[PDB]
Amino acid sequence: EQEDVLAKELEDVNKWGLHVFRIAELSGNRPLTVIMHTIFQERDLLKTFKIPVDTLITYLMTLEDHYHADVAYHNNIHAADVVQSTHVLLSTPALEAVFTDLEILAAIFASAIHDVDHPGVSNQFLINTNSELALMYNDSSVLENHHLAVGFKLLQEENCDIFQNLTKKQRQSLRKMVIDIVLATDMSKHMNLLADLKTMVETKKVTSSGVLLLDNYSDRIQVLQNMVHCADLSNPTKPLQLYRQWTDRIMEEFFRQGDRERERGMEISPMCDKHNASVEKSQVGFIDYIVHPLWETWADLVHPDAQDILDTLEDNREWYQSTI
Amino acid sequence: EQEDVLAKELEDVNKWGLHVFRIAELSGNRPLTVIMHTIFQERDLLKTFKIPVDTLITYLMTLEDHYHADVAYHNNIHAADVVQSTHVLLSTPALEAVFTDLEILAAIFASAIHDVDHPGVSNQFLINTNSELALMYNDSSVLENHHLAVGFKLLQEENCDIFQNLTKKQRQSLRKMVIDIVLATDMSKHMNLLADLKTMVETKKVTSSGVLLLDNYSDRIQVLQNMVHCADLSNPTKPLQLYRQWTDRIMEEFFRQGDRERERGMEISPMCDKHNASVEKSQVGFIDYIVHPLWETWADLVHPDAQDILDTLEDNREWYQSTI
Ligand SMILES: CCOc1cc(/C=C2/C(=O)Oc3cc(O)ccc32)ccc1OC
Ligand SMILES: CCOc1cc(/C=C2\C(=O)Oc3cc(O)ccc32)ccc1OC
Ligand SMILES: [Mg+2]
Ligand SMILES: [Mg+2]
Ligand SMILES: [Zn+2]
Ligand SMILES: [Zn+2]
Repeated sequence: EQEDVLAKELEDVNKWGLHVFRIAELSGNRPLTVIMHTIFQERDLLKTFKIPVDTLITYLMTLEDHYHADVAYHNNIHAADVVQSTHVLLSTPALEAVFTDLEILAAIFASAIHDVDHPGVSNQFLINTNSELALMYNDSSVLENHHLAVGFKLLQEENCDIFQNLTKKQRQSLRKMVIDIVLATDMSKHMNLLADLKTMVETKKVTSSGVLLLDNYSDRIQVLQNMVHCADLSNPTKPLQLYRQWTDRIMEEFFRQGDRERERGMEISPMCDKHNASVEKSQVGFIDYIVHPLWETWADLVHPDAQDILDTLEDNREWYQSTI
Repeated sequence: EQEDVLAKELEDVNKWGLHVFRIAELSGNRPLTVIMHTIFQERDLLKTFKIPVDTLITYLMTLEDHYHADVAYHNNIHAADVVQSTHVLLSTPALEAVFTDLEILAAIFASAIHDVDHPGVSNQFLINTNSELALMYNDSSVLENHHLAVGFKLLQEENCDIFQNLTKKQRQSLRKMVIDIVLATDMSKHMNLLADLKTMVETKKVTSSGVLLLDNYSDRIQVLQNMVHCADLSNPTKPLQLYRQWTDRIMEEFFRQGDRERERGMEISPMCDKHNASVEKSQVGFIDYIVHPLWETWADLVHPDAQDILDTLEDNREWYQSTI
């Protein structure tokens, strides 16, 4: 029974290193729909926010349909992966729960739409090719603004408004939080985001029970920004067999961008030249300069709830280094 | 001939208080085209940037077409007025030889497109009514992002690329400057923009020729941002018979938005209720809390160049107050 094996894999929905590619395979290329549906049922969110299950499934299906099947990395599997990853980091003891049912709905919904309709090329490529997207969004977080616009737009399709029974004030607060979160997935925001995460760790305050003490929205949205950002950058922290599949996919997507750049005689973007790549050195550099500094700071913030995640990252870094 | 009178009126293009409304009538409702053309000729700009005169006229007419002839204030007359005001502010003695031809071109071009395709309603209205515009731009500088997208997009129409002979670095630099400037016209940026301008005035450096010293992009763009912002908020600084017609038009536009709001059961925005608005009191508050703090700070930046403009503003403030 297909549906039995799928049901069994989804029993790991609360675990880092959730088996996501087989869930993709077993669900008929519907990992975003089935993982979101599971997390919503797991979190009682359909009953809390009076979401008709058919409206939930209708939207998730349409949303998943607007992820490109022919994009190697930024597709529905990556969205499902970021959703489930955010789902875990929300339930860390040092934060669980400290985010209301609305900001939890925000981080999850934002994770689900955060790359929707991704064309498989970078903001810089879109800027350099005088794309309609870069023309629309004035070269600023072009992809991320588009992801938001599509993710919200699809709510207006027939029987897709999963927020229909939220109050108008809940809809507004949720909308702002989702926008704030998704716009923060733009990698050009990473350094300022991490600096602000570091500042917060230095002035950190917690319960004796352990729960982190955040008072104002400015700090709570910033933890949710860095959380989804961490989930977006969580591939090198997953078990190696998952990590290596993500590396294959992102390198395939980079390489095809470099193919489009070479056809047009454009400068080939970093890591995008399949005739001049070092996949392994790139992963080590990626970990050393982006992923580990971010996850070391996040681990401090939720100390010690992220130790196993951080441990896996450092094991994977050591392994990739050893392939050089 | 009607063109003899138009040409005579266009001899005032370097003067504060040019009668832009007469020029609007005398030009067959083409104040933006004729004023931009006059200014480009006055500043040597078609020669400096190899702009074909037919390309300039064609783009200007297409750009002017995309201002709404049905909107009382945010129409082509306002665009021409802001162009011409920015043109005058660029020529202030404290700024001679400061800005490059490309920066001057960026500021004037930004002024020309800065409100194109304005629907006559506020950002908050577009947000609150779930407009397609607010959906596209995620509730952030909705109008101002749209003005930019339309203004740049129209350069791609037939024989409309007035920048066709700029170098690649010139267009890239101009595009970024235009974006930075138009985004700064969003009133939600005003307080931070003004706070930055205050700081610049307090720490101001001049050259040995008494001219403002602008060391870097951040300071140069911020002066151009506030300059165009001042031109955008320059109505109360104009001779009273010009100011008063601007007040008639903005109140008309506000009231027509308030009608749309009062229909939908929405809370009518401040100053949009024709059955409960004080035109005179709103002008005094507008000057006291927005326009005068801005123009007094701009006057300090270029002191004493702008004393007559500041004097007129204070006289007009006096006059509106006297009618209460
Ligand atoms: C070596 C890169 O590896 C990955 C990058 C990414 C993503 C990136 C992206 O979208 O934009 C970047 C810009 C950068 O400077 C660095 C990384 C990224 C994901 C998985 C990877 O490996 C599994
Ligand atoms: C009492 C207000 O009077 C005026 C306002 C305005 C302008 C603006 C306004 O009310 O909101 C804005 C938001 C923006 O982003 C840019 C400009 C404006 C112009 C003339 C007036 O009177 C002659
Ligand atoms: Mg993304
Ligand atoms: Mg405007
Ligand atoms: Zn992503
Ligand atoms: Zn304006």
